[PDB]
Amino acid sequence: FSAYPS
Amino acid sequence: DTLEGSMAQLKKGLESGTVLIQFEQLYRKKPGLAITFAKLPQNLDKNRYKDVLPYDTTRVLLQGNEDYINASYVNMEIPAANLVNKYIATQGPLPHTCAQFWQVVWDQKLSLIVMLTTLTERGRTKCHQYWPDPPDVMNHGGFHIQCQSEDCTIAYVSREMLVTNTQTGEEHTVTHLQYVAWPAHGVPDDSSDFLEFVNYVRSLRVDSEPVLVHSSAGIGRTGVLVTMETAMCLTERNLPIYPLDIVRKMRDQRAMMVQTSSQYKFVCEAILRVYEEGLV
Repeated sequence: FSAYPS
Repeated sequence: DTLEGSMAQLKKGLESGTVLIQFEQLYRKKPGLAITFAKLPQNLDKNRYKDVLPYDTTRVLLQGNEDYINASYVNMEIPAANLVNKYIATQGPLPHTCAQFWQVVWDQKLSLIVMLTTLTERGRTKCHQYWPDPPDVMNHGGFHIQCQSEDCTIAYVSREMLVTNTQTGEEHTVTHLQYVAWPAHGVPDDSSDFLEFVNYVRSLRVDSEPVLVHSSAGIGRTGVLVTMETAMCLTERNLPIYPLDIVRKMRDQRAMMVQTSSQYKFVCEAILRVYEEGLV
């Protein structure tokens, strides 16, 4: 599961 | 203070750098608010992004239905005007969360959905297409969805959707606005299109009904929109505007609202522009 990108 | 004074301070603080520093100091997630349900094993893949989760206290619950959804109540009060602007702020649905998304819309008979993302960016899916291309009819969790009208303007697409409850035979109509000229982690492609869109959304509000607002994560572009609507209400009522108080207030209800410094600078500048345009 991925973080919301910057 | 006053609107005039708050705008002087915002202008000066934009020129200083101080408004941006105070923004970067602000917590993204309110310390002390529990986040439990969102991290349960059966719910982890119902979050589009691992770090964008609802607080327990403001999490949207389905009526008489235990299913989890990544969605938060966000209410912005303007007490001097006996006004509360209600929102449900949520993520772009996943294939397996469309059923819960439409159940929220049904439960609360929400008449307006504001979607601030394209379906895909750079070859990756940022939101499931949870409505059918006209004239098709699509099943989601015992709701049939059809798009009855679809019209493109410059910056957004306006769709009228019919939601049918398969269990009961009841129907509900929803206006759906998809703003397609606003990339993730950025500012709107056109400031004027954005401001016009925000004022259009305001005009479509139904009394005491939340507007469902979402993007991909449902925090960055949604936070900007919410901040701007709030500021428009304040400016029209000659009430002071403190964008940092507005962002904090949102973040007490859904973490991380307004993602980037560039987004915050954008909305502060836009607030100043609207005040000055309107000033007599």
